[PDB]
Amino acid sequence: CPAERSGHVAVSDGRHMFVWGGYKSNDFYLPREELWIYNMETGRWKKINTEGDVPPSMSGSCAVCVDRVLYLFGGHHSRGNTNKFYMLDSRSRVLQWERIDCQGIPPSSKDKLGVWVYKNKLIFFGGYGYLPEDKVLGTFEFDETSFWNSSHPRGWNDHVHILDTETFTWSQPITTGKAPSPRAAHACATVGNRGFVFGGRYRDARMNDLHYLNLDTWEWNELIPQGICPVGRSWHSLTPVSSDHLFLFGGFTTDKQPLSDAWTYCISKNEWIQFNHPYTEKPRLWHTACASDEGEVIVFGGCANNLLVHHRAAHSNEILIFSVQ
Amino acid sequence: SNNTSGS
Repeated sequence: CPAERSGHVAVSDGRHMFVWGGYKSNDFYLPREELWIYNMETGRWKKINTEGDVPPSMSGSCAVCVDRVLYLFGGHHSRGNTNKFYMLDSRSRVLQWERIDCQGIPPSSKDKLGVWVYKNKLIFFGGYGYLPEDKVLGTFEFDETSFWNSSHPRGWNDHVHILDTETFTWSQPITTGKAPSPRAAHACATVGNRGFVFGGRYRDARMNDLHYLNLDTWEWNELIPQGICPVGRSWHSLTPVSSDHLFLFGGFTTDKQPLSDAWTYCISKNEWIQFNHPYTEKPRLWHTACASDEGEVIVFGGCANNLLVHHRAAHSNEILIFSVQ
Repeated sequence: SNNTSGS
């Protein structure tokens, strides 16, 4: 079984779930060369060692699986944040990582962000990291705590960047509407041409807001569901489960309460529906969640308590299976 | 640690 961890990545093609990186206590990053594969249909794990341009071991990286080609951006290693971009073709032989020297201006070095996949584009939003090298489209807000306990200050951004896989070129779309505030540890989910984003941390709050960016027109929209909404949080997962539902699980509140609540956001109804499940005693923060082809949401890793208290952090290696559809 | 900041 894979070692416990938080801040790893997990991506899938609906049947196989690829898990990489992250860190644990007793702190250290998990081995960079390992790639763990969970077969969603059988519940078994397989460890494969990779070669090539292996990325440094990181937490907070942002990854996707498109046609069984994995792509990884950003993260935080022993020497801080990065804006490097890697590809790992998993289709067919020893897997080889490829660090892509992209054209255009990359996003600033950062972690704890989100991404939407839409046709040939990978669209990245937000995150936490260094001051961008130059003034680009969007806003950056420093985290005042980063100036006293560090040699290099950091902050949040609301930046939207496209990595076009036709040419491996970075760009920023000109957006209309009001973008969500700069944030990190938010969660992104895509359904068709709508790139949803929920929650996240900004300044002294872990937020409860929900927006979508139209990935064809580049117009931002704020969603105002009526009635009861989930509590504000960061470090939660948001996973599309059908053409009309997003599944929300776990996270951490503004007042540092670990969460075990689950909800479905019904897009057509613009309404949140609380989801009953057998894991109320299993809150998770910084876990990952992948949808299977069987309607399930497979949650892995993450921490059961306040991982900000590193010596008491309860990092997990459990798989929690939510039967959503 | 530096890895958990900003969350």
